[PDB]
Amino acid sequence: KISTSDPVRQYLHEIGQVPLLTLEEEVELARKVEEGMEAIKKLSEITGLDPDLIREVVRAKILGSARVRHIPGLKETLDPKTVEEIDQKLKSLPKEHKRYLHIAREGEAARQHLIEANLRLVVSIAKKYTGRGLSFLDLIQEGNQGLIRAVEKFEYKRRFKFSTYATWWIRQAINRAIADQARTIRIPVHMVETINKLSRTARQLQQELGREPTYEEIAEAMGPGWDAKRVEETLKIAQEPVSLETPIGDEKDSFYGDFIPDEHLPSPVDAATQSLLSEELEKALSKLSEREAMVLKLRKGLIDGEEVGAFFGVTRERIRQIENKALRKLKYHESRTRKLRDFLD
Amino acid sequence: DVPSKIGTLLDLSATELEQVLYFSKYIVLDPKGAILNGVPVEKRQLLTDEEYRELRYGKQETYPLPPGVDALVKDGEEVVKGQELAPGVVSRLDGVALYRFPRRVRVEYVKKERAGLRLPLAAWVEKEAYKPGEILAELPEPYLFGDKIVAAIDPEEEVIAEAEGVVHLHEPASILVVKARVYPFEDDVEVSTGDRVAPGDVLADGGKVKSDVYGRVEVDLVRNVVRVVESYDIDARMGAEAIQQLLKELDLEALEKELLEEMKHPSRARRAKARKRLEVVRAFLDSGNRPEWMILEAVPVLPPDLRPMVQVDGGRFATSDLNDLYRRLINRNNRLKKLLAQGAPEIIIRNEKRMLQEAVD
Ligand SMILES: [Mg+2]
Ligand SMILES: [Mg+2]
Ligand SMILES: [Mg+2]
Ligand SMILES: [Mg+2]
Ligand SMILES: [Mg+2]
Ligand SMILES: [Mg+2]
Ligand SMILES: [Mg+2]
Ligand SMILES: [Mg+2]
Ligand SMILES: [Mg+2]
Ligand SMILES: [Mg+2]
Ligand SMILES: [Mg+2]
Ligand SMILES: [Mg+2]
Ligand SMILES: [Mg+2]
Ligand SMILES: [Mg+2]
Ligand SMILES: [Mg+2]
Ligand SMILES: [Mg+2]
Ligand SMILES: [Mg+2]
Ligand SMILES: [Mg+2]
Ligand SMILES: [Mg+2]
Ligand SMILES: [Mg+2]
Ligand SMILES: [Mg+2]
Ligand SMILES: [Mg+2]
Ligand SMILES: [Mg+2]
Ligand SMILES: [Mg+2]
Ligand SMILES: [Mg+2]
Ligand SMILES: [Mg+2]
Ligand SMILES: [Mg+2]
Ligand SMILES: [Mg+2]
Ligand SMILES: [Mg+2]
Ligand SMILES: [Mg+2]
Ligand SMILES: [Mg+2]
Ligand SMILES: [Mg+2]
Ligand SMILES: [Mg+2]
Ligand SMILES: [Mg+2]
Ligand SMILES: [Mg+2]
Ligand SMILES: [Mg+2]
Ligand SMILES: [Mg+2]
Ligand SMILES: [Mg+2]
Ligand SMILES: [Mg+2]
Ligand SMILES: [Mg+2]
Ligand SMILES: [Mg+2]
Ligand SMILES: [Mg+2]
Ligand SMILES: [Mg+2]
Ligand SMILES: [Mg+2]
Ligand SMILES: [Mg+2]
Ligand SMILES: [Mg+2]
Ligand SMILES: [Mg+2]
Ligand SMILES: [Mg+2]
Ligand SMILES: [Mg+2]
Ligand SMILES: [Mg+2]
Ligand SMILES: [Mg+2]
Ligand SMILES: [Mg+2]
Ligand SMILES: [Mg+2]
Ligand SMILES: [Mg+2]
Ligand SMILES: [Mg+2]
Ligand SMILES: [Mg+2]
Ligand SMILES: [Mg+2]
Ligand SMILES: [Mg+2]
Ligand SMILES: [Mg+2]
Ligand SMILES: [Mg+2]
Ligand SMILES: [Mg+2]
Ligand SMILES: [Mg+2]
Ligand SMILES: [Mg+2]
Ligand SMILES: [Mg+2]
Ligand SMILES: [Mg+2]
Ligand SMILES: [Mg+2]
Ligand SMILES: [Mg+2]
Ligand SMILES: [Mg+2]
Ligand SMILES: [Mg+2]
Ligand SMILES: [Mg+2]
Ligand SMILES: [Mg+2]
Ligand SMILES: [Mg+2]
Ligand SMILES: [Mg+2]
Ligand SMILES: [Mg+2]
Ligand SMILES: [Mg+2]
Ligand SMILES: [Mg+2]
Ligand SMILES: [Mg+2]
Ligand SMILES: [Mg+2]
Ligand SMILES: [Mg+2]
Repeated sequence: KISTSDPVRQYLHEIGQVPLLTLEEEVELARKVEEGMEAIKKLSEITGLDPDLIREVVRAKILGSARVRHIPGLKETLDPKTVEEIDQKLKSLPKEHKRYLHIAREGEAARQHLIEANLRLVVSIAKKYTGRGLSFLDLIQEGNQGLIRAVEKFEYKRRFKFSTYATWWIRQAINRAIADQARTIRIPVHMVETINKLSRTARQLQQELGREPTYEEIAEAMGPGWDAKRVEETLKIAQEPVSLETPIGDEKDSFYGDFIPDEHLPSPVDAATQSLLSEELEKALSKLSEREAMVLKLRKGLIDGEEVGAFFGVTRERIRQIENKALRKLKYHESRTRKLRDFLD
Repeated sequence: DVPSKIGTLLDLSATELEQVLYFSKYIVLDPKGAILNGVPVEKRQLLTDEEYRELRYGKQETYPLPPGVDALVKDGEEVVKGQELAPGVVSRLDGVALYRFPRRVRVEYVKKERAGLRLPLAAWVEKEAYKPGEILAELPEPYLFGDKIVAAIDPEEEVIAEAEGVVHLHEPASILVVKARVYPFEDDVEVSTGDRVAPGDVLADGGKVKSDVYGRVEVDLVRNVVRVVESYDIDARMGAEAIQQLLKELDLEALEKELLEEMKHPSRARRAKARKRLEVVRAFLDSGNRPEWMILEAVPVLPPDLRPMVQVDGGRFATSDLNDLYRRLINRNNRLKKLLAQGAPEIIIRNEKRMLQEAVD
């Protein structure tokens, strides 16, 4: 049954059952989140265990069983024995550090609750970044991703409530995505705003001339280093890629694709060519002094394109010697029995 | 496909069951799930989020939060801490706070009328007790003729170095339908269940801990109150995951013989269904391949040159519409992974898995 509604209902349901109290509830979870951190750290300190490891084990025992560790991130950690052993030393921590364990867990849980209650916040925001080029579901999701990011750096010690805080973090994550995925071809953010700028400029330029401004106007209006070559180049990138599969001519079964020709593939004639060229050239390669004939033949046609560095040990004078005397003796007896003359190219 | 090749085989609501779990989150109790709904676990039946949610966290989650500062903040407090409030507990101030549910209660925050028997939150605020043993003297003038603060001096949830780190708000009276223990002991038959008097505490902390039939354990270091909620490991799953499991745990031979009986003996109805349900189990079981593959966790990707990216005129590029769909999938799937690792509130995971599903379609 058509997505959208169901998930809207889905969290609007859990929000509708649990919104966060303006202060109390928000501040509450927050304080539990930070202490969880302070805890995990101090834990890492007493156990010499990695905070990332402290954080994942507590997460398991609270969020899910071996199911969530195994299928998501492959079984690097022993689904049972590993995480268990870890939880063990947590128990062994006497009355002092044990306390933190209980803190870490509860904090982590607190975290979740904070996240859930503020999903409508994402929806309201994301609801305005609609017609950018992303699915509304995609827009909220990313925005959500931003909310979590917000939950990473919020300092409740600093009175201002989460509301305004998440706003930014979300919007950031949103725009990022918008510029990142909304195209069949990735383009840096700089070039994005640039195109906007150009676009915006064209609008003002579409305001009085009654002439869709020549690349001269746009170059001028935009500013500093803008030129015709520039504008022409930008707009050419702006344009979205059309469908290789599209109705053609008198809208019928004709599909755009069959219309585009090939270039790699050597259409039969070239195949024919390569045959003679190879066969004949090979017949001429065998009638030659190897030394400086193979050097240039291999340096030119076998690796890349260095007179001195072309011959093994014999210096440049013996190179230029056989290179220009064999190649000329080669070119002229071939002038006799004309086999290559007729430029195969 | 009309005869849902998966719904036919997996005797699930051929067309409706799937649609319900597959695309949304209407879980199907895969393996065990001890606790009841009023009847035993639904070995292969489905439930809704509401009934589901009403299983894992305990039978009830009520958070009636009082108004004002004195009124309802006094009726409940006198009967919330430890006082096992029975069903329909009639709190008595604003309106009639109705605690229509089970075992014990836990009140949240208090304002500034009277402070007594609470946690060490305000402990630091009024030095005397946290500093020395003056809490006894705290009782103003009657002491001449565990907590029991002054008649009324404090106000909100703060830290009193100086009135800076504060929080002036409400007083929630959330009833938690769970059984509270305070002095559990040690009986070595199975692995030490619960806790000890005060020293040893083997229980896992306030999250997920399995003791006896009850299965969740919250911890409050105030009094040795080991909160033990009751539901267990009700294996609840939705989406291809759940189905993937089911399809693997299937001995087709069995269902081949079962249907054999089901087919020839009972009346037309169920036996007719059985015949149409035997055909596929036969095909698979025959020369055919093994049925755990209808599940997709590895999407092949069609060749590149077959989904070209070509230069047209100037800056115009042209590609097969397929490529857009592919990115749809790729992104979601990526967002998924990030979304699981970064922590994971249920709603958002499913909401994506949904999208992800649609994308794969
Ligand atoms: Mg939603
Ligand atoms: Mg949902
Ligand atoms: Mg509502
Ligand atoms: Mg530290
Ligand atoms: Mg150490
Ligand atoms: Mg598994
Ligand atoms: Mg992993
Ligand atoms: Mg170890
Ligand atoms: Mg020891
Ligand atoms: Mg957390
Ligand atoms: Mg839109
Ligand atoms: Mg600060
Ligand atoms: Mg700021
Ligand atoms: Mg970023
Ligand atoms: Mg502007
Ligand atoms: Mg406009
Ligand atoms: Mg212009
Ligand atoms: Mg442009
Ligand atoms: Mg035509
Ligand atoms: Mg047509
Ligand atoms: Mg065609
Ligand atoms: Mg075209
Ligand atoms: Mg054709
Ligand atoms: Mg071509
Ligand atoms: Mg030709
Ligand atoms: Mg030739
Ligand atoms: Mg020689
Ligand atoms: Mg030579
Ligand atoms: Mg060369
Ligand atoms: Mg080169
Ligand atoms: Mg050289
Ligand atoms: Mg050399
Ligand atoms: Mg050399
Ligand atoms: Mg060499
Ligand atoms: Mg030499
Ligand atoms: Mg010559
Ligand atoms: Mg000669
Ligand atoms: Mg010649
Ligand atoms: Mg000859
Ligand atoms: Mg079909
Ligand atoms: Mg069925
Ligand atoms: Mg009932
Ligand atoms: Mg019932
Ligand atoms: Mg079953
Ligand atoms: Mg619970
Ligand atoms: Mg129950
Ligand atoms: Mg009354
Ligand atoms: Mg009860
Ligand atoms: Mg209060
Ligand atoms: Mg008080
Ligand atoms: Mg007390
Ligand atoms: Mg002192
Ligand atoms: Mg006296
Ligand atoms: Mg006296
Ligand atoms: Mg006396
Ligand atoms: Mg007396
Ligand atoms: Mg104070
Ligand atoms: Mg202080
Ligand atoms: Mg104040
Ligand atoms: Mg302060
Ligand atoms: Mg205020
Ligand atoms: Mg014994
Ligand atoms: Mg004790
Ligand atoms: Mg112990
Ligand atoms: Mg021991
Ligand atoms: Mg139990
Ligand atoms: Mg028990
Ligand atoms: Mg088996
Ligand atoms: Mg079966
Ligand atoms: Mg058998
Ligand atoms: Mg049988
Ligand atoms: Mg399968
Ligand atoms: Mg499948
Ligand atoms: Mg290409
Ligand atoms: Mg290309
Ligand atoms: Mg065109
Ligand atoms: Mg195509
Ligand atoms: Mg989180
Ligand atoms: Mg949740």
